[PDB]
Amino acid sequence: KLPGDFGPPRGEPIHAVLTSPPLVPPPVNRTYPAKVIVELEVVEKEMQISEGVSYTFWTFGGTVPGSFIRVRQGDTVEFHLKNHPSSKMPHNIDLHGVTGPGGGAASSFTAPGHESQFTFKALNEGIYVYHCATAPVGMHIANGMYGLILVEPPEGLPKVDHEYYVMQGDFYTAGKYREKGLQPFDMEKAIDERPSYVLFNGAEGALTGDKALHAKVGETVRIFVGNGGPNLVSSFHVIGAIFDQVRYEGGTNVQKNVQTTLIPAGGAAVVKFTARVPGSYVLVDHSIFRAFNKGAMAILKIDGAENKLVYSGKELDSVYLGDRAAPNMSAVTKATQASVSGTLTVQDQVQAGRALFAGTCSVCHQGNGAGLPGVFPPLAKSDFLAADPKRAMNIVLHGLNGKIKVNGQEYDSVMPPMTQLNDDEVANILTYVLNSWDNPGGRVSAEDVKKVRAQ
Amino acid sequence: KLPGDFGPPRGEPIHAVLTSPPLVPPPVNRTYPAKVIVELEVVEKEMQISEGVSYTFWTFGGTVPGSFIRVRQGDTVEFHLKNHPSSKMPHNIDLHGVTGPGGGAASSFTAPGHESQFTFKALNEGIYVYHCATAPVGMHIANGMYGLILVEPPEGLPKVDHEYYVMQGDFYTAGKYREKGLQPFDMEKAIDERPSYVLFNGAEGALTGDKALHAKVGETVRIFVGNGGPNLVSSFHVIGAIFDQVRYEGGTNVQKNVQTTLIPAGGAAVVKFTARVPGSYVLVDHSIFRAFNKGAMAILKIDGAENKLVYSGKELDSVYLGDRAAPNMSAVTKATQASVSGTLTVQDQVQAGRALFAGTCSVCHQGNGAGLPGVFPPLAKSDFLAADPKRAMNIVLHGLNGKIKVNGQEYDSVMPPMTQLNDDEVANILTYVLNSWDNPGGRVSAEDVKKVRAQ
Amino acid sequence: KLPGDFGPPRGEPIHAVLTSPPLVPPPVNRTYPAKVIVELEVVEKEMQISEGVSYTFWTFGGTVPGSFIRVRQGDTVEFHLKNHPSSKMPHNIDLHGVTGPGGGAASSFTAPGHESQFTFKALNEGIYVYHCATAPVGMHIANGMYGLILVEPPEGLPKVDHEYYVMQGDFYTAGKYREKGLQPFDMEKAIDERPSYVLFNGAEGALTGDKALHAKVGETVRIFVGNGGPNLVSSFHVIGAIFDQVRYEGGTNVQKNVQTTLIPAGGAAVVKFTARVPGSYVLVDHSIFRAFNKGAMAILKIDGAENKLVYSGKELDSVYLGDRAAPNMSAVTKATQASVSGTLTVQDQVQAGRALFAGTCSVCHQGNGAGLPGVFPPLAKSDFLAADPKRAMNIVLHGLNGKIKVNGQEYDSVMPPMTQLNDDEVANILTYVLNSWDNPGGRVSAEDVKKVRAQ
Ligand code: HEC
Ligand code: HEC
Ligand code: HEC
Ligand SMILES: [Cu+2]
Ligand SMILES: [Cu+2]
Ligand SMILES: [Cu+2]
Ligand SMILES: [Cu+2]
Ligand SMILES: [Cu+2]
Ligand SMILES: [Cu+2]
Repeated sequence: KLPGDFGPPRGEPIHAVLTSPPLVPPPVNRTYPAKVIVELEVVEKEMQISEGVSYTFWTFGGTVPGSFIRVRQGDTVEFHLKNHPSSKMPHNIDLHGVTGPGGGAASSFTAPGHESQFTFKALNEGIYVYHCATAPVGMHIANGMYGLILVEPPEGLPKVDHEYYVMQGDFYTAGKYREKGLQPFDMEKAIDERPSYVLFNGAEGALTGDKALHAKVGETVRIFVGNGGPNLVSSFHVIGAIFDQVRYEGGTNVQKNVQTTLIPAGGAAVVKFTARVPGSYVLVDHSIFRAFNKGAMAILKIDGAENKLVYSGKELDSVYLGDRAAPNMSAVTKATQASVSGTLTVQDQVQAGRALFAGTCSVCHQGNGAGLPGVFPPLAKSDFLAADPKRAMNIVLHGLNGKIKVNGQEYDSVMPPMTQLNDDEVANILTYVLNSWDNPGGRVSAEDVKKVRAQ
Repeated sequence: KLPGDFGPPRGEPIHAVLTSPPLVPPPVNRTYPAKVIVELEVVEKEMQISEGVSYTFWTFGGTVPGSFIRVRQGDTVEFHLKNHPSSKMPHNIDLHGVTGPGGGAASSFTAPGHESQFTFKALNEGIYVYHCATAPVGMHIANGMYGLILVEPPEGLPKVDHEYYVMQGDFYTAGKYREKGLQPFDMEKAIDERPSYVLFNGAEGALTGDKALHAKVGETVRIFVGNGGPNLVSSFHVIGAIFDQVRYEGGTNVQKNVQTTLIPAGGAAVVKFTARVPGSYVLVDHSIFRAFNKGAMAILKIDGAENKLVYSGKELDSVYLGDRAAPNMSAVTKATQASVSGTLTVQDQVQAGRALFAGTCSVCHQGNGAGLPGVFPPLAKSDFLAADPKRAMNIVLHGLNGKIKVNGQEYDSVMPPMTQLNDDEVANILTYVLNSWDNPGGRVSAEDVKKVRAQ
Repeated sequence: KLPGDFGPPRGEPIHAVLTSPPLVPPPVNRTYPAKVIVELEVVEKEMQISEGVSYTFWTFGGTVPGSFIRVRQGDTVEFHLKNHPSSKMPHNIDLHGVTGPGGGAASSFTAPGHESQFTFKALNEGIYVYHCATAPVGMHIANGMYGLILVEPPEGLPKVDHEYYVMQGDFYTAGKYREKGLQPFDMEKAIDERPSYVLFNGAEGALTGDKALHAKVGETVRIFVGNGGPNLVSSFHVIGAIFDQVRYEGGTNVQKNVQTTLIPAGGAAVVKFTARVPGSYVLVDHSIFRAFNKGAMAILKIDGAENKLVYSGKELDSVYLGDRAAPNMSAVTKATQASVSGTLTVQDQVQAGRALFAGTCSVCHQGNGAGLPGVFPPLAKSDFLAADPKRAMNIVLHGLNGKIKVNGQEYDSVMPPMTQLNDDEVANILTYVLNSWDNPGGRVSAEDVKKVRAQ
């Protein structure tokens, strides 16, 4: 008498409601086992992985992660996979939580333009990763082919104010982080488990600024958190808060009151958060260079009244979140498109630089370029800058140390090199600086920086 | 009054029954503390890490992982380590679960041709890794020097139908994955934690195809799962099933109903599985490139009657498991030996290619080379191939995209590059294709591919 | 009615007692919520990361990890951060366990020579990592900016005989492991998560030999264990013992009786150990190349009476712990300083080599250089060595195999290459060998080895 033994399906078959991230379908709200028909379509498509950076994703339902599936333990699921005729590759599916070889893989093999089906009973309650299972499996997963299926316990999950859907992935581009253009998959980097981006929901900034998740003080938030991998294990953490509960897959064990929790590659967890004070709460992989150098940050923004007895501090700003504190970086997308078309203006560069200056430069030189006299020199009306604007390229790329004088004040400090900035980025930041705070104007081009880097 | 306080040893000393993977000794089936004499011998020996790839392993008892040791909490263990006189290195042992400095290491130091002993009381119930503890410790572990010791609780573990022994390891060869010949240990790759192979039980295919583990529908299977490392943490997972229970070392905590669980480097767990429906269940490290590009897959094959109410799908096939869906790849071993002896025939190559074509090429071009008209072009009687057979080398190594015509049908798709295939592999796959499905015949050599790669 | 609801602060404000690793402040020993004033100062400073290897650390309170903070759940904490005027960078703080955006980060932003404050209520009991939150966050963390804050439950933790403070970190130097001199931060290695050192408490040997932690047989030891990262997840393990209990952050779950446990990047745990038999117990990251090739080993030394019924073996020695079995390696620091000043004598080299020979060479050739006739050849009065002393450089760097004769005995074995040793190390070890056991004398210089490596 297997687990999930709740009887044959009753009533009429139900068409599963699938939702796109970061949203989840309604709770099933039923007390009997059903036949649930799931229809999921694979689409291969270019999308923006970062501003001005395109990638050819392979997707379940048009999104990364793929559509969220929600059924009840004991349901019989008739699973239809369609492969869009525009696809170049064959695809299939392995759903964790399926009891059967391959989790569906052999019977769901689907060539472009075709459809397949298989039927399984959902014996196991829990939150589960599903992903493509087509050789080379790692390429298909790295291209975005993963999502979550929730198999509810028979009584349903406890009611909460909000449910969200967040899934980490590691991505492997031929180009470096934030190198612009259409970036191919990089098999070498993937085999070595050296990702160029580590992301929530398939893109840089997918869940930051104006795309943050929302709740209010006093409300409960449940997040279904997946780790599609392919390779990385997430040190999954919420900055400035705690999880009331963390439950992995369909495990009997529930951990309560933790802030940092390890999600295996291919793993999934349900976490619960209670909003206590207003502000922005950051979901990160706390393997910190992923969070702050490769894109692995998401925001849950809580609105409501401050409570100074609990926290007197200010909201998250660019000192910590860097260039993602702002609503968006659309100016970088505009500038990159303008360079492609050969139509790049000084103002395109100024606006792109403005977005990129936040955190990256403002932490020391300030948002207004004033610096701090004798500690951090000014960029606003800087004589040192105006004397030799082109030297700024070497300063950004290779740093500056030693005694210098700026606006009649001596400095003897260290600006670290910032060699990871791409040529266009250095060009744009510097064009912004040159055209702000009554500086001389002019501009630096991507090709100017390339030549200096090449020295 | 220390834990495991069950009295002085009683009766006569017992000689421990040690077993080679994937098998385990009988349950001790006793109710009193004994003196248990363990005799374990270190042997350094070349073995096949993959087809036609040899490696000089250092082993406890002739195998990787080493012999399984099984005692009862409260036993006094008199541990004898012998180092075979053919050994070049000194060796010793640290058993997790030992209470004492080094877990035995200082007193078990054993030069080639010598023997050592130390005595310890097994105070701690649990499943524990043991490994060599001889500087450079990481080299000794990376060479295969690890195994499991089970310290039973006093009542014994619950009875199950089968017990098996599976242990993950990361391996570091100078050559790339599947590069043939005797491969040295690569210290650089090891320090960087960049393994070339990630394996269960010391070899590719050690537990796949005809070497799978077995059980029947309705039966319980306990697996003692170790992670010898040296470096990697396993996202340990069973495809298409769930673990009833996962228990780490001798921990009081037992997790129930999970599919994916993180095993630390040097860690060990006891997992329980109940067979529900027939087919092949894959144990993997779900850091996916390990599982599908570096060897980290093992099979538990369940025989019995299908249950279409639980799973209507087909058994695991080469679309998912690739070239390990088949019983074995002995043809690759034969072809590699033939190249060594200068006796390599066309048929040796054809049979080696046949083994390697499964998954790697058949996912798109099909097992019969028919492809799918207008979506994947045919390899069977392909005019495009016959027009310029040597171009096939560039197609496999560097991919093909753009408009082409094959057997009177237009294609406009993408075949990704497969540059990770070694020269012999490309040669053999192509010789198989050229000599199948009424294609022109002939052959490609490893040296032909080398020259094209070198372009 | 939030967690930690124990009332407004009562009594007078308390000035927090902060302690430097590996020590912890006294238990708060109180039954009422207080206002606790914390004053923590950031200092940037060069320290020795290894013998003769300097690094510019950025520190909370002058140490890595930073000062330990100890408060009670329900306390109101008024947190003052001062940035020393000698600092070149701005700094701030995110304390895990804070309920509020950034964990303090925006309001604690502090330029060199300035001070900031924010107030928070400690609602969440547990052990928590705190770290700098200043862009580039990963650089600041990698430079040493992390520590632990304990928020006690209201009843206090159970009494133990000793409390200690241990925190892992991964470090990224431009130079290789044990390459001497002032080593810059290496951003490339950090982004790739390829550390050169992995350390407890900010240095090689910080907690080994004469800097070990101590307890006696029968005593309980609690260790507050942090993982500052920035990037690595620790397979945290105690060699030759077991943890009675492991509790992560403020989690409700407590695991009992485990030896190996995974600590997320940014995570923290409280572990408990009961001393049973005397000797040295090694805390390691069991991703083994970290422990034995990158510095990740710490010692808890237990004094008291042997108990041969539990463990008959000898204390940890250089076969396992290598060059850290000894009290210290101060001779290496002396020799490195002498080379800097151009004052390096033969004896400076001999004493430095002596320290480095332990484990690295003695495992095979023995502490007395006698070797083992016919198995490992002698270094003591070695004719083979004396015939061509300079050949020894190639033997250490590239290994030796094949038939050789030494002191009238034939050998046919393998000495692996040791290419990871730095030029000064090879020079010093060889100068030690040449000047010991009635060998001919003379010396090898760092520049001699460089030239041979360069071949
Ligand atoms: C703190 C860590 C800094 C960050 C981040 C950035 N800069 Fe910087 N900068 C900093 C210091 C301490 C100095 C003086 C170095 C010395 O030798 O004492 C500088 C210097 C400059 C200059 C030249 C001086 C001037 O015109 O004020 C320029 C043009 C400059 N810095 C620009 C710049 C930009 C564009 C940055 C972001 C990309 C940036 N700096 C980051 C400290 C810090
Ligand atoms: C799908 C992902 C494929 C896999 C895996 C392999 N091949 Fe392929 N191949 C595929 C496509 C879509 C195409 C057409 C590309 C285009 O420009 O439209 C091809 C082409 C070939 C050819 C040439 C055409 C022909 O003779 O049919 C050859 C000889 C070929 N492919 C061989 C080949 C081999 C040996 C493979 C395994 C090693 C292999 N292909 C993998 C799709 C896919
Ligand atoms: C065991 C793993 C060894 C370690 C660690 C080191 N040495 Fe070694 N050494 C070893 C062997 C088996 C041999 C003989 C190799 C053969 O071809 O049979 C050697 C040889 C030498 C020699 C030359 C012979 C002699 O003078 O005895 C020298 C000078 C030597 N080894 C030095 C040396 C040093 C300095 C080491 C530490 C840095 C060292 N060896 C490590 C085995 C092993
Ligand atoms: Cu796919
Ligand atoms: Cu999976
Ligand atoms: Cu060994
Ligand atoms: Cu160990
Ligand atoms: Cu800082
Ligand atoms: Cu943090």
